[PDB]
Amino acid sequence: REHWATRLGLILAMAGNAVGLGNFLRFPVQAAENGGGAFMIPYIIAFLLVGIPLMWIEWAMGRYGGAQGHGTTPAIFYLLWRNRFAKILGVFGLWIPLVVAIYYVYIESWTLGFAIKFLVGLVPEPPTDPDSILRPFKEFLYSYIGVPKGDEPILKPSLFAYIVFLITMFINVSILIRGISKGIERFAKIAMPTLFILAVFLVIRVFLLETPNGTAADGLNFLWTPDFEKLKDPGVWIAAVGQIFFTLSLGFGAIITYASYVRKDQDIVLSGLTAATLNEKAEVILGGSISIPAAVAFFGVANAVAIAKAGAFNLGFITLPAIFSQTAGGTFLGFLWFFLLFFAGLTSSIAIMQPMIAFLEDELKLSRKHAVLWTAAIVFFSAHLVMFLNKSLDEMDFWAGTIGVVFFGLTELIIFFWIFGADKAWEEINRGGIIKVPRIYYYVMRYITPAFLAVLLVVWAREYIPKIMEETHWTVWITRFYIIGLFLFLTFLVFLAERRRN
Ligand SMILES: C[N+](C)(C)CCOP(=O)(O)O
Ligand SMILES: CC(C)C[C@H](N)C(=O)O
Ligand code: NA
Ligand code: NA
Repeated sequence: REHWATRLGLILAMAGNAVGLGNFLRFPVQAAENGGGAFMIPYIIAFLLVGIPLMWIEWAMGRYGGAQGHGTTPAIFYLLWRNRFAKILGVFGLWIPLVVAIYYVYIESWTLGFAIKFLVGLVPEPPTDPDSILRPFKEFLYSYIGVPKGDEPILKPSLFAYIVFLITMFINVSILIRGISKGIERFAKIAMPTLFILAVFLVIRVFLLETPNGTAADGLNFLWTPDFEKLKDPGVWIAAVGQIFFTLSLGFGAIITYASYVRKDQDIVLSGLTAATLNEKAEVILGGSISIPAAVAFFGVANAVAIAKAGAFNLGFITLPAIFSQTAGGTFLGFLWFFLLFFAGLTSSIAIMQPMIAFLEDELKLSRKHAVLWTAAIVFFSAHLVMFLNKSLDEMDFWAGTIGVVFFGLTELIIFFWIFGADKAWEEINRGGIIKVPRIYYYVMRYITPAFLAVLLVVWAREYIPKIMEETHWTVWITRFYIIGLFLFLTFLVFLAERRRN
């Protein structure tokens, strides 16, 4: 089995897995919609009672399966629990990262195309009216991804966007095809430091933004000022947990797969804690200090919150660049922004394709080259659905990146810490650890976490079950049908692997 070359490389690889579009796009929006500081408390709690324990659990399962030559859940679940249904459940550790990868890589290609156009300097040129400043950039984005005028089911992506998507796929492939140590680790050691530097620079530049309408400092205060009136709002807790899952790459089967390449004897405790911590630093300190403080700086708090509620891509791809365009060297600043986004995105995407690749290698005994090329083929092909179908992206992000990750986190935790046994699991986690997990967490993993997740899922289901059946748009039914198809496909591949074993 292939292994990480150095501990540093491992850390930066995992951190590259975690740190991504979720930090600089999803987070600012989530925190803004949820009332700034009010969102932080639950967030932190969700980080302590969910993110950390599940992170350690996934590292442990990953290394455990890796020792035996298995980096994916279909096999690992079976090692931990002997059942066919364990394999069937294991299918989600493929389906989820694949589905998420499909749209994620596309958004990444967006960040790339924008990076290029802003570098070369082809951008809308604004003239004191907010709508006259934002409108050009809204039209810019809409022309890029081909957004319809009314609400219409069909998207018309520009040729440039498509070509850039091809290029992005090519970069992902060029990285993944060199393997764990050579392809992924090498790139991590560069992309990560680059990312941190760019992020710091942007944070500082943004912090200097002050106008008659407000300041970046106002945004920082808004984000860091506690509000206890929202603590009774379940939605805030749900959003916090969802964000924790998404940003730490939990429930995507990615962490597990990366961990399967960690040598049996190497420490997963301090490495894991370090990766998670790095992610949170990149999220709250970096991600939260860029978009929001700038928006608040120019338009004030209320307007910034309104913009955040407007959409996830509205703050990142429209508002921010429009704000930069009003400053000296704003185009170049926009470029830096989109380049940062692109590197974070890439470092995540490779991580979410790796599970499929690793299944093809381990279970079907395919060579790395073939596994990578076929994974790329599948992702690229499926991506046309997200490209040409309006609202498809949201559907995938919902079923896979929202519900699926929580369900799968609960499932993996239940299999590892309950069925496989709690003491054996604990010992497996602490084994080889440079430092040891605080005893209290044993009780957090076994009782608190699973209960919390179960409650969450119950609430969610309660709310969504009625809504699902009545939904008007056909695009979503097409998407659902297709991803169900993907699930059947993966299940079939698992069947084939199982048969090959015998
Ligand atoms: C009954 N079941 C389908 C849930 C489990 C069967 O697993 P197995 O005994 O065939 O391995
Ligand atoms: C799906 C995951 C790889 C996403 C990543 N953790 C992020 O924060 O963007
Ligand atoms: Na993240
Ligand atoms: Na990343």
